Amino acid sequence: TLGPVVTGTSVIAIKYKHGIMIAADRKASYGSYAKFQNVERIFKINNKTVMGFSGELADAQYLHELLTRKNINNLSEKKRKEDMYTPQHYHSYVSRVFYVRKNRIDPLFNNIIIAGINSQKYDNNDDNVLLYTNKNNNNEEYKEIHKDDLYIGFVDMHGTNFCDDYITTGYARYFALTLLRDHYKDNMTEEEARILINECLRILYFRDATSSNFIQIVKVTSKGVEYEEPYILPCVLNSADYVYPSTLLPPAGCMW
Amino acid sequence: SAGYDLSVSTFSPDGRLYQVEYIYKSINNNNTALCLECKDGIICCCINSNMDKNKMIKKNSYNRIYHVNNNIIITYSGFDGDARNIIDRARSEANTYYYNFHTNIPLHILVNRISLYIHAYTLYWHMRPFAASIIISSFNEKDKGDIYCIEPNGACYKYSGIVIGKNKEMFKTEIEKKDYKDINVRDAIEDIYKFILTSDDHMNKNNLQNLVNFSWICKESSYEFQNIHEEILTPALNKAVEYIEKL
Repeated sequence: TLGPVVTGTSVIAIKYKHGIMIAADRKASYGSYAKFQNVERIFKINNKTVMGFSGELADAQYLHELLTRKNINNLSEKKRKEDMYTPQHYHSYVSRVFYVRKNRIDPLFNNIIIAGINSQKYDNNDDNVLLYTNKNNNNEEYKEIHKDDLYIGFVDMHGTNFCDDYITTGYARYFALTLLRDHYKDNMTEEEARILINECLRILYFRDATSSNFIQIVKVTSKGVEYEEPYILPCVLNSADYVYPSTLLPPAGCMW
Repeated sequence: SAGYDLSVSTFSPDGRLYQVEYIYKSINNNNTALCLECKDGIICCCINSNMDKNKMIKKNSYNRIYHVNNNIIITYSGFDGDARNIIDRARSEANTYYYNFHTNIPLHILVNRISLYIHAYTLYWHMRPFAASIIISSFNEKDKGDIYCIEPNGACYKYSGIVIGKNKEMFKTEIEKKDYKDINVRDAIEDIYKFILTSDDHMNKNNLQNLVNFSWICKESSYEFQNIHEEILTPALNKAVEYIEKL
């Protein structure tokens, strides 16, 4: 891969009282051409781990296949739920992949978020793993997971990697990251987390040309990994001066 | 024999491979492994009667049933190392197939590839053939169940019920007394326990619960590999012991 051709825009992941909330718009752009409008950019690695990407779709798919087979081998060797790999383990694996490809100067044109639950003490979902049937889609309350038991990690093209209470890629690193550094707080409820993420996505939709308002939300919780129903974010302009007709401005000068 | 049985790459004057025949003897002298196709799934059982004198082994730690993609059972009878090697190759083939085509490898393709892998070691004068018989099985709603047995010579055959290892003749005779295509796996567990108790003379009601491995793929387990829970196994064990004690 000499460079990005078909690309995905930013992803946002945050911690809240019940786990991880990760959001990305379902759009992949072939330059300035929004060719694909229903693309999946968040993938499930196992019952406690998800991966989001921003950048080249081909490299993201390559990494997703690598992680899928890593999970299958883990499941083959598993004897107890403690044997399942953790988000930290997958983050280390992806960071090593990126570092080696940097050394070879054959990078993956991607920024990756690896998020999930770094613990097995909140449920028994990994006692019996189902890969091809999702029983989630019969409702018990969510479990309040400790912040220290959750994991969000970032890897970039040069192999730079770290973790935090919230991670952003792409253009989100400006708008969503400013809003999160201002307003994020620990133990947010699901609705509060969704409201914060929706504000960030709305700002991104207004100020980023490669984004859409068709949003995919994924929750990693004690119930497992849940994909929400994709929804159109309502995004209205915040000023009437935008809508004011141009013919009502003075006809002389540069009023545009 | 007569100098013709010291290598796997030489035929005897009667066109036989005595090394493979000796491997067959070794496998027949080993622990028992059976697979049974039922109405709603397949049950795989392993009787490790050879360890009835190893009283310090961690309970139920020794297992001879594995899975490939979480929906293909694979068990064996023979050398643990050779079987582990073959299972690793089966997992490798499944991984390569998924990488190439983005779908799970079909069971018959996997069986053929494993048969070729096993057969390749019976061709040269510097390699040791695998001393293991493999059982590879799967079940789903549309196709019902598929069971294949691969012999050490690379021959794969399809069955609706198979037994390999020691006492396999008695186990087959007891299994063939009923049609399990119209019996459920939960009901077949008790029959298998009775068969074990009657056939294996080294097995008793005391050691039944720690020298037997039980896995299945069935509707209850969502057609994915599962180990039968002790909560389901214990009542069947008790019923089988009760019946055999009655008679």
